[PDB]
Amino acid sequence: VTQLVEFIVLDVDSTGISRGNRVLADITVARTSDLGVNDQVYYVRSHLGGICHAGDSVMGYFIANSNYNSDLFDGLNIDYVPDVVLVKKLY
Amino acid sequence: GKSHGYRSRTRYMFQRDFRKHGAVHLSTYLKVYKVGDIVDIKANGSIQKGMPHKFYQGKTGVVYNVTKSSVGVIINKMVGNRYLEKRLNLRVEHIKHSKCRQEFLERVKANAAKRAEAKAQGVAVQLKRQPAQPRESRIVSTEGNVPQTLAPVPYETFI
Amino acid sequence: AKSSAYSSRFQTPFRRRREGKTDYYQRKRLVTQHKAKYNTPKYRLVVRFTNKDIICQIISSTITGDVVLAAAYSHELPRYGITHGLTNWAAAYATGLLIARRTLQKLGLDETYKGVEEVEGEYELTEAVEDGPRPFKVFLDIGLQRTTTGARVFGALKGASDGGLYVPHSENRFPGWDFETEEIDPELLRSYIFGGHVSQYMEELADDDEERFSELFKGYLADDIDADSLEDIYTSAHEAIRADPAFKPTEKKFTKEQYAAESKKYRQTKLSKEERAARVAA
Amino acid sequence: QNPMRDLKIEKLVLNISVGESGDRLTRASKVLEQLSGQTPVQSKARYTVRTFGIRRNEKIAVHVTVRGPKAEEILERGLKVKEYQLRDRNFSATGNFGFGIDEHIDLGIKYDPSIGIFGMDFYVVMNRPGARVTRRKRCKGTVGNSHKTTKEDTVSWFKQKYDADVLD
RNA sequence: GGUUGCGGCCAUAUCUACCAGAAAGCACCGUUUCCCGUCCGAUCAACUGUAGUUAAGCUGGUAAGAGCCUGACCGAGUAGUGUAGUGGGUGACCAUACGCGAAACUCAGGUGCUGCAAUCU
RNA sequence: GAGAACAGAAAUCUCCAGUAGAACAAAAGGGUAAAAGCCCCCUUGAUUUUGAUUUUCAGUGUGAAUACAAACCAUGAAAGU
RNA sequence: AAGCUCGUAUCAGUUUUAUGAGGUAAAGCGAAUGAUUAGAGGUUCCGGGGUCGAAAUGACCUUGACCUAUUCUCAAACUUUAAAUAUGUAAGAAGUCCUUGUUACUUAAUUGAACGUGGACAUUUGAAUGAAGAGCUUUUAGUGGGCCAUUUUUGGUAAGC
Repeated sequence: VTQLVEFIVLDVDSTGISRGNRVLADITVARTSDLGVNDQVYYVRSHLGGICHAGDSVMGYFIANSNYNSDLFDGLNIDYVPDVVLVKKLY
Repeated sequence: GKSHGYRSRTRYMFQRDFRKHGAVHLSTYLKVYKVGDIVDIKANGSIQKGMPHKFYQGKTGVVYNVTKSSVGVIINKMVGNRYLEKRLNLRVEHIKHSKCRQEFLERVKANAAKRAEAKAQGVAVQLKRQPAQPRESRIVSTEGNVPQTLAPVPYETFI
Repeated sequence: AKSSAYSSRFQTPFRRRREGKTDYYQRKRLVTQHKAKYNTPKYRLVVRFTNKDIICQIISSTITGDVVLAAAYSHELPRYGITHGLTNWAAAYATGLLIARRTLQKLGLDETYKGVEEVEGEYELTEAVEDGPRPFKVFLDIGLQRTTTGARVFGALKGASDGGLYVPHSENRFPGWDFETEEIDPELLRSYIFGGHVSQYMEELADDDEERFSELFKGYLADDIDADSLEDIYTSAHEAIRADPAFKPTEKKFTKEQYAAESKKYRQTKLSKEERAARVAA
Repeated sequence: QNPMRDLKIEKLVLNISVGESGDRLTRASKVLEQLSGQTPVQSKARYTVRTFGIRRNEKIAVHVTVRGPKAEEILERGLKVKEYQLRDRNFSATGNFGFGIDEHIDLGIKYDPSIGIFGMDFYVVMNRPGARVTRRKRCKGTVGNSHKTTKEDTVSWFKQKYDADVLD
């Protein structure tokens, strides 16, 4: 839980699939630390479908800079690993 | 778990002093160390670079190497059944001269002075030192001096 | 209203520090010698500016005390023709020329290493003569002066470099250094050396505000020295320094002991213990 | 004695304690700019209290200092607002005096409804010549006790000029 | 003997309260064109030694002051401690023999000393 | 501690006192005041080549560390680091 | 155990003269630092650890954030001063002094540094006592379960623990 990174959501694009949590809203999200002076925007499907709106602070795992050392993570297909996993909405 | 770090058990030995904190005075740097001089080691707490280990606090060595900021000192340390000859590189704040050697160098000049002076007279060089002798017989004076009588005191509490 | 415990535990700082004169973090880096030299003293050009006076010295280090090798002051310049303005930028250049030609005379490196003489205000430092003795190397000591470009301090440095002393320095704190391009203006630097920045201001204040031209610059009007002749003052002055930087002292009066016979009268003396005990008794 | 032991009005420190940052802070800055004639500097918060609504490093307040002859003229215009009348307070034990007003449209230039209404704090320091020795770099020292300013000396000075009252 | 520049040793030099200082040196002080730096020529920059001052800084003195530093048939040869005994004591611990031996306190005295270069009734 | 509109226990501003009672990524112990803390300006020496030396020690390893030499640079007006 | 080079060599579980280092016993709390046993309130002056939420003006539970008033204690993990016993080095010939040789280091400089030529200082040659010789080397056996006593102590009620 100590690896969570603050994210700021730009908008929510839902695909209309919903099991019990409004499945697969393609959230366009940007980093809290890079929103100020950068132009860098990430693009990710997530289960946080209905509870998320524009300008909300969410927490997330950030795979793009993390060098894990698991043999299970090493035995994957890297180009199928997402850059962002949205974990929970803050406040 | 045990603790055997590089500065363990040095709480009171690397403290600076009482009312002597702050920067060092400039006659520490201006002194001159030539190869072969007898030096003493006392680790300064404020200057962390080039610092002697906690063993060599208080030992005494000989300077063999002189470099920019530091001096090279040899120390005889015992281990097991044998002396070894270990070498250090101490910055000049931690080092200081030994006055026992400095009194030796001026006693040689006095010993050379007495031999050359006694040769002009011709006898009795008399140059070795002698320890404390038992004293000679002498006569004390009771003139204006009566021997005062003492006695043991009784017991009182006054507590 | 200070407790007895407060004065009990009190690191009293060093004597030159609570008086506020000497930085000791700077002094350690200036004094120390590479220990493989064993004796070689590190000579420090000490340039200190008071108001209305300029002090320049060449000193070394010893545990008993610092040893002065040679020194000159701003008030020796009326011997060399400079009367008024003996604390400006230009007189600071003349004093650094005076210590250099003096310390090369008493040392022996006088005939060689003449330095520049046709001075144009261009950054260069002295070069070692082929198959000869090396020039005398003196480092700069500034004390507590804030280092800003165009200062009076580096003018005393420029007189030292032109006199022949080896002083390591850059060209960026001289006046006329440009911020955008990293070059020096040699024409504008040559103005400051001969008092151009003062003689320019004698022009603008003349026609516009006559009221202050009597109050300021009054020594100029008394000797009738106009603005354009100010550049001719220092030009004759630098050649006067090359002739005889011999430092003859003065007579001061009859002797020294007449000075001590005066100053005893005005200082108070300590009372004795029994005279103190008589005052406690009353 | 008299001859150089004289009071003076060393600096005047205008202050506007804006509650929360924003464009309302920058509209307060243009008030001090047209008043003092200089560019004001802005101060940041030290801590986050959250009962006032502030956060750390927010550029919460502005202030500008005025020295020289221009400080006396702004001081005269401020005292006319309160009719040369101050309380038994407003004079510190060090000898300095200050007072705060509100609704700056009552003095000065104009109303100008785009910029709004603001209240200022005026604070005046007092010293004598020779106070350089505490501010300078080389040979720093402290001023002796008989040359220091007191509360009693300022009120004796402030009654003499401007014909004012400490009535409380 | 007094100042100033540069120190050495770093409170016998500091701290608090009042007083005195000729000469010169310092210091306050006057101005903002230029190099330069600030919200503010206050600090630093430059400019004049000019309009003026010992009011401050600085130096010297005084205080049965606070602090600090030396001593002493001061406390005390006491506290502790190294060796020895088929010594005492149910013990706890304590005496002796050959030895080393403090600290707080008490009183008495002290309140910077000096190196280099220059300049001063 | 004493002062300033709204403003109080706590906003911002000012002075006096202030031997570190603060701060220095973290455990505790050292250390530090014109700094080793706070705020600015410039930079990559957190680099290349291999030896000597300290600590645990069998005077082997491993980790960490000190002082140099030969190169190349950073910074500063400079000593230097 | 086999020996080898040498035989007054300078070494020594010691003292003295000189000079270092240390923070335990004792002292101190009217010199800094200082616990303990308990613990009542103040609802966005915080939430820290949760939990449920189609969300946040969002709920519920809890340690509380807060000690908001004073009150004693002394000290292995508190300190200005500081023992005793134990501990490091020096007491010369591989030394001191004149004198001038060496160099690519160093100095403004034949200044320093380092190593030397030639000359001078010997039986008291630089404190005491002792020295069944001093010094170096090769090679291999056994052992790697310990225990007791005075003193200093840690855990423990205490123990032939």
